[PDB]
Amino acid sequence: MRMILRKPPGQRTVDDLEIIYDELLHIKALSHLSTTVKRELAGVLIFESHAKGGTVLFNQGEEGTSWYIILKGSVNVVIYGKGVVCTLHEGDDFGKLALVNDAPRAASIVLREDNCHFLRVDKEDFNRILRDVEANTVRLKEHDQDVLVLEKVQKYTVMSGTPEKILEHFLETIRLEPSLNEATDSVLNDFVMMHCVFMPNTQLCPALVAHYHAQPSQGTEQERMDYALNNKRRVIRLVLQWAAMYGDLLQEDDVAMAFLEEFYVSVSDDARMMAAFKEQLPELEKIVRQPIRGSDEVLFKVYCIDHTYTTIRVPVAASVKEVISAVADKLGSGEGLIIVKMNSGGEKVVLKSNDVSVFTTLTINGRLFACPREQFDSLTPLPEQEGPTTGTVGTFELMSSKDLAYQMTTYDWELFNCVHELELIYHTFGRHNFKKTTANLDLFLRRFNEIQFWVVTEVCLCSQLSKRVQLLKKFIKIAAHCKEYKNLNSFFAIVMGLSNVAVSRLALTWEKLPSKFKKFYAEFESLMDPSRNHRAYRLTAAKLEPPLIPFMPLLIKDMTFTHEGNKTFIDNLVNFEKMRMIANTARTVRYYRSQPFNHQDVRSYVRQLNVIDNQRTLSQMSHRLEP
Amino acid sequence: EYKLVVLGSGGVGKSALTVQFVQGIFVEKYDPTIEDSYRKQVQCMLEILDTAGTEQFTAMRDLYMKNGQGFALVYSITAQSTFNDLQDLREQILRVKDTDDVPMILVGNKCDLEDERVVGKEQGQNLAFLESSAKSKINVNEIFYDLVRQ
Ligand SMILES: Nc1ncnc2c1nc(SCc1ccc(F)cc1)n2[C@@H]1O[C@@H]2CO[P@](=O)(S)O[C@H]2[C@H]1O
Ligand SMILES: Nc1ncnc2c1nc(SCc1ccc(F)cc1)n2[C@@H]1O[C@@H]2CO[P@](=O)(S)O[C@H]2[C@H]1O
Repeated sequence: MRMILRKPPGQRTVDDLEIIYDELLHIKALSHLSTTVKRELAGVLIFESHAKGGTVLFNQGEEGTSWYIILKGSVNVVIYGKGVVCTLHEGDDFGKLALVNDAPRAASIVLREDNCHFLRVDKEDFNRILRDVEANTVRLKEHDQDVLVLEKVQKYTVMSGTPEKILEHFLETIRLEPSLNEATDSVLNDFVMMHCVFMPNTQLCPALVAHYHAQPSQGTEQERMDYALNNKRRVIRLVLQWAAMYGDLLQEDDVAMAFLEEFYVSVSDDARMMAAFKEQLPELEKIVRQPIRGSDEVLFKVYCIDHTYTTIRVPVAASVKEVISAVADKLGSGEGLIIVKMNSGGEKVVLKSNDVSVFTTLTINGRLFACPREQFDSLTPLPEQEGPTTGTVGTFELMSSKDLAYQMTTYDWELFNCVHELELIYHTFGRHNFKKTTANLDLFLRRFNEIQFWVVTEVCLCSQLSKRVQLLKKFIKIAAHCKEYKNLNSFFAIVMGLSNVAVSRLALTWEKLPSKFKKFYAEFESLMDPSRNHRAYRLTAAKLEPPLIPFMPLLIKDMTFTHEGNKTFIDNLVNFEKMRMIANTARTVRYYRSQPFNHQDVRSYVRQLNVIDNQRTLSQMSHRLEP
Repeated sequence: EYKLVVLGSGGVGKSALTVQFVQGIFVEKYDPTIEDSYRKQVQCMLEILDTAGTEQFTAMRDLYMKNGQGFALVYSITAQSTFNDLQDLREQILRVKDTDDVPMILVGNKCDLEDERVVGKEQGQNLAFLESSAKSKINVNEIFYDLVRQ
């Protein structure tokens, strides 16, 4: 029987094959496989025996050349810097992952006891017989607990795991070959972007240092020297991807800056001592409207009930508690203050002590108040919040439809490029969990409402019916030019401004508009159809090439539902499937901004819009234009 | 073909109710970027138009109100302010589509937790009333059943 299984595949007789197959039916690791597959395995499966305990089957870092099943005895799963991570017993299988993913061995396999018997299937035989069929979940275990879970979604991709193991996995699988520069960066991108959710810098940076100084516990001098050197090369590569993702946002993180500065010292010292990192060292040397930073300071007015204000000077990323403290300093008080946002319409929201960087989350005409709780209900809006009482048609009517749309898209692109990718992550998962600003995203999202209410404001302040018809015509044209420039955001903003209750009410204005523009607008309204998950918009945006501004409210929706629709943790492990989905949505934004975009008075107007955002006021103005 | 709308303030549970109806949290991953993300056949087809995550953009809820046929005014029974925000949304519906009567249902979400409840059952009854819970799966399907009947 053992002799039969020791014979080379091409030396096995028909009767040998029949006897082997009968034995394969008792092996539980194969029981989920078909008759067809098990007959093919009968002329491929190799019997392997080793007598000594402590005998090495294979080492961490080596090529995955075999898949194993244990017939008798037990083995230790051994990892550098961790020792025996777990033990596999009779009936268990190992070695699939490296084989299928064409990745290095993530662990060493060492015999636990004397006299162990194995069934082996080598690579080319595994790939033609078992690759698609043997689709068991790969579960890597430490301390009798799952630590990494991988599945066929063709390679096994990470579904869940601990932050440490996920990091270990993505480090080890880095391919340093120059022809794979793009492929390596793409694989790393998910972790590099999403780590702030499950493994903040306070944890990651110490883990990176430890990994950089990790030494192998097996092999000849040269073998150990080579592994450690390539390990270092991999860590540097990850650090480079990590530093590139943050860009200028590193300055906001003292821990990350300290890590990088010390990491550069480490790498440069090692480079000159070992004659290595000749390509990577200079790359690392480089790193060691403008975007608003969290550490930037603002002069912000915080209002009292009697409409007097205190001017505070605090960082953009300051918490509400820090704001309360700053207000209390200048007013010389120690009597329970709360911070409340107030709309132009008198709508009030109490801000929680926990909230950070609230200055940019106000509505267009919103203001910040500080008062004892007893005053909350008695607060009333400021005159400055209620918006203009006279239009500006006499200014922008003299301006070209093309010129206005172009200056809007230019300004919109400056605001859109000010938004860092990580702000989308911070906004979705909650700013307080990161203590980071989303000021650039906040101001860009507010821009959509600014444009919308600009349309409604000018229409509602236009007393003369004839000129009001000229306004509807002009806004429709500005929208058309915006759509041509691929600024879909400002396009939908104008269209929705025309759709506003106060504007759609004006039958006498719409009626007198030429049917050419009636049909143009009706076509724009159909692009807004929420039917089949906004299919009309989604197809429109999909057809377009890179330099484009997407419909931002729908992007915020996608992100919201990705976060709420999916658990961050599954069985106390990071749900990396969720992490990928969020990252994909953020990469969609990156794709939109992958290509650049190709009259001072028009510029000045577009960038200094004064707007009414009080809907009651706008409806009242509408009702007296056309009763 | 039917179109139902979920309305309310943030942190109420609008999105949690939407996902839990169309597919369910945890049992399957939720992809909100595909065609059938908010569509569920129950016999008739229902598209849920949810304002969750877009409350800051009033144009989004208006567009949804325009295309809407059934409406769910949801509040948290652990939040005093959220119950008070429902009056305005009710009025806004009878303005965008310009109608007299509209099929709608009031919903009191998060009914599972009682040691944090600050809003009683009584208040919502005076103004269809349901005390549902998205996470505890209580009355999740029932909310969207009433709207098709109306
Ligand atoms: N294939 C392997 N991969 C990694 N580590 C191995 C491996 N094999 C061993 S046992 C070495 C040994 C075998 C027989 C003997 F008589 C004396 C020593 N080890 C040892 O087991 C230790 C487990 O804890 P570490 O701090 S990772 O260091 C490991 C090594 O010293
Ligand atoms: N934490 C780990 N890190 C790395 N490797 C682990 C790890 N855990 C394992 S075996 C887990 C297991 C334990 C008991 C059991 F019944 C079923 C599975 N392994 C096995 O050791 C092999 C080392 O080479 P690979 O081709 S990466 O496949 C790995 C797995 O089959």
